[PDB]
Amino acid sequence: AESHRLYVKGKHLSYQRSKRVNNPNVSLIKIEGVATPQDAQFYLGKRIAYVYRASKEVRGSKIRVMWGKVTRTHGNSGVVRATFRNNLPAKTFGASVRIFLYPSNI
Amino acid sequence: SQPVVVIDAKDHLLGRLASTIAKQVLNGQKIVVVRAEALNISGEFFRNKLKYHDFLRKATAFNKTRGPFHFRAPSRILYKAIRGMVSHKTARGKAALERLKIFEGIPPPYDKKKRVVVPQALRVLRLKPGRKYTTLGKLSTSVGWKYEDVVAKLEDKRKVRSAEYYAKKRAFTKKVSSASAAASESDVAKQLASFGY
Amino acid sequence: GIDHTSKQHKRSGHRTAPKSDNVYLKLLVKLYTFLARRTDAPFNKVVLKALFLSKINRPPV
Amino acid sequence: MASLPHPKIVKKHTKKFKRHHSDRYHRVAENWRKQKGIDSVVRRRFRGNISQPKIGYGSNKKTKFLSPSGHKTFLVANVKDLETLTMHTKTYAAEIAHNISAKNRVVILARAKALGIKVTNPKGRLA
Amino acid sequence: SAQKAPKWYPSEDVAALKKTRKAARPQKLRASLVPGTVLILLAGRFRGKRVVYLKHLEDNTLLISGPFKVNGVPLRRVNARYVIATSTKVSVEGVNVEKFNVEYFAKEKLTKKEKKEANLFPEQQNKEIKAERVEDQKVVDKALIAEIKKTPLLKQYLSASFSLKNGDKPHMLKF
RNA sequence: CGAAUUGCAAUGUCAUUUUGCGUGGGGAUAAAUCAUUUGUAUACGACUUAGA
RNA sequence: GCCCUGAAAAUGGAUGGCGCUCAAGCGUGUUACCUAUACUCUACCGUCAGGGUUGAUAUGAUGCCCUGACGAGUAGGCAGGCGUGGAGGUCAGUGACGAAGCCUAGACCGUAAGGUCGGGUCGAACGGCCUCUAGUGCAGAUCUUGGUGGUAGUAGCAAAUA
RNA sequence: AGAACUGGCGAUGCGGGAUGAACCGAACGUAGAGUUAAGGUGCCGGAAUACACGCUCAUCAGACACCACAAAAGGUGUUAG
RNA sequence: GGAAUACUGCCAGCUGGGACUGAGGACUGCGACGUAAGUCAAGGAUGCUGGCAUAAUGGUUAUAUGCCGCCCGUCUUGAAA
RNA sequence: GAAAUUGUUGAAAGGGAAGGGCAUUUGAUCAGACA
Repeated sequence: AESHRLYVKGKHLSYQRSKRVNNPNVSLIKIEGVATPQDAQFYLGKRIAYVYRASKEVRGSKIRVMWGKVTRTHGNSGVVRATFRNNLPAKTFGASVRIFLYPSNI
Repeated sequence: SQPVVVIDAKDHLLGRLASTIAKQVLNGQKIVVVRAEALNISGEFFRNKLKYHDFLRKATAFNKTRGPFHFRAPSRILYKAIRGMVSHKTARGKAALERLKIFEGIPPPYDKKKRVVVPQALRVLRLKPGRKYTTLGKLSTSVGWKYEDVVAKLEDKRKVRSAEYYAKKRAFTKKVSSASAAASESDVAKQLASFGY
Repeated sequence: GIDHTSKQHKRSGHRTAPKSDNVYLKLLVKLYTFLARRTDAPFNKVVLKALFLSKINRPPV
Repeated sequence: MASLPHPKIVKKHTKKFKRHHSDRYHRVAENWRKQKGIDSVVRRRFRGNISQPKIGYGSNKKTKFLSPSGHKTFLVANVKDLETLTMHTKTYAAEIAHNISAKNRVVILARAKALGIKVTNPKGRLA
Repeated sequence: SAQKAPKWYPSEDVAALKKTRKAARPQKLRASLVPGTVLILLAGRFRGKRVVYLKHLEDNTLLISGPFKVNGVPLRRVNARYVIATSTKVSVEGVNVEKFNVEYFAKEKLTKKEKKEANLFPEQQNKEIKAERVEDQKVVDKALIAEIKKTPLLKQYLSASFSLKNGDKPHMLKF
């Protein structure tokens, strides 16, 4: 009834980084239910969206989506790296992104 | 996974909570911590007392209203530990520490809402049996808290008002189990039992 | 990085064209370049490398 | 005009390369000057500081001097200057000079519309 | 004379491509994409719908028809990545589909280049529907419905819509 | 009973605060500041008082 | 071996901080994981070297093309270049239908020095190219001259009886 | 303060040692993907609140060499010998 | 007495997913498959489909955010001093 | 009729400095038609 989602809610945690310096070209995503790189490998290649509400109504609507994809795995606990057409704005470290299942292997 | 989380802090260790809280709240989860006077901490009382009396010692000499504000309440000791773990000097630490709401005892809103427990900080699991541990209410009171004898007068009313609820619910569900156990001998359940329900 | 034996980006200390601007020497250079490229002889090469020379290294005979 | 012969223009460091401490002092313009100092932090190339010019930033030889349309610019002043680009049209584009009279803008443009030449500043002194 | 010409004005008549060596071959699908197996769409208008796979067309796609009677889709084509292939199958040997190909579905809309200025319903072949598709969609599902009505709770399963719940971990569960 | 032709994917629109506009059904009809003044007060501001 | 006594200094304070106690400590061992301008592969720039080409194409070979390696840098050296005032040639160069100059979080090119364009302002001379020539390029010198600010409506305009 | 051989700083940025002219790693054209160094993976902080055998509980514990200190002598506190 | 398995190594053994790159621009070469013609994944990407013709997308500029960033010139072994 | 410096208007931001570099969101502006 209520449920209509075909996606998997995750969090934008941070950017790729060392200590004291960062790479905003790459972001780190925490998927809910994923706990290891094995059992994250299912999600490589999948699409990611960050929705946000804007003010102007452009090509129809008020909301706007930044699209990207998952690339690989980060270290030992279910974190993945993601790459976007246009890197994320860093006001979102704590933001719910949505991973689709669109390019599937099933 | 839930939008807001309510952490009972009894039998917990402080710095092993706060490293979970300070990350779960930096990643976007709202947390409240409740019954903080029942927290626990490693080490003997005199020792963890001196580790506070060597904090009260540290105040800005030329004007002590500028200096380290030594808070005496458990809700604020925990917040100190978390503020240290968070880059509170930016708009990310700031934004995180407004996702947090810490209390002593359990007020009404979080009274009728479920509570949870962080197992990787429970003194029970973590500490050796035989070690000495110190309780934050006794500590806060010894360093200048005031409202210990109030929380005990309120949380007890909470408890006796809750125990009756639990008994009500139990003496309701003991018959739900009977009327759904009286209905589990049909094909609808013999077929589900093969699916695993 | 690379541990170097040799000075990097070192020009060969020879000259491969005349410092002059005598166009009627540019032409003989054009000619002997051709006859040194499209020939198996060293006389041409010697003459080529001699046309480039300065007035003290190209003395009167 | 159509110009379909050039490959994926790319520009390393499309910023402007401002001088150091042009943002602070007004005498110090933004035209680039190299810091020859000794206790500096730009000649020494620290982190967080600005980037000095190099030849590594040099643009590709196939995409140098090309406007984003793909044509490269030729500054003109009369019709005699256009009539050289009668044949070199899909590669070159005309920029009318800043000292030209409006009486002579229109004749130039009238000749360019005929020869198929593409002008970069036809709305100059339209009057 | 506001600028000097280059020395000889090199001319740049366009030349040709090199003889490429990249060719096309037939696509290789997964193991699961057996005709008759149920799929679960993942995008488009009919996302969430469970359907049935029939024919691998030659535009590198997958033909389906959720029975229109059931779930509200016609015959259509899908990209094979934007689906999931469940582990439930049907006998599809009763139907015939070779009439269907990459031009059965092809539209010939004359509004091919002017979507940018003509925007207020210009009425150029953009509404109608004909009896030539309904007959195929009827003959095909009248045969397929039968194998659905062999099994229980399949007319009801295709009628439903897929949706992820809260405790659903797609990297663990078996479609 | 209808649900195709978003033509092989392009959030595909619902969340919740704050503000206004008017429509119509009600409901209630004031204090502070300046100026004047007192000196339990005061560098000025401030504070304290009085005034139909 | 660990711990403890031995072990006492002056603004409040430092395993970096929080905090940690079958450690988030110590000793040792095993795998995984994070990441530098380093290493490997690819693209691009430039330099150096080695090659091919006067078949003859725009007679150019100054160029064009193929291959490989390389790139830190003060003092300092050399090379190729941008720019300014004036000179000789040239575009039968621009221009009162608006030259030069000036303003322009407006545009293009160039790694860059810098060049070009549009708009506004303004009102009489000015440029590109091959060359010549210098009183030729400023953030600085308790620099020179001129001008203008913050402090500042501030200190303060209070001896001489009114 | 003064000599020997070498390596460096000077003239040199970069990742690490919180910070540091010299230490460890490693030397720089502009960029992209991958892999590592030295150092590290509770949180700040990217990365295992990993696995394993043990020692220690300190009323001034102890915790990244250079390095930012600590002894003689003692203790039935405990462990092993 | 007869086997297996582990561990280490080898395969010019098969197979699945994912990420970045598409440089070059007639032919010439090495090879493979084929009776031949010819075809090929073999001296650097082609095909099919859809969307857009302007907030598509891109540049500049302002602000917000994460990380970093001490004031230049100078003498100096050494200057933010 | 430049600049420092200053007034008015407009936009924007602003917890014990400001300014800068990389990356992007949002806003402003420009782009190009590929008719």
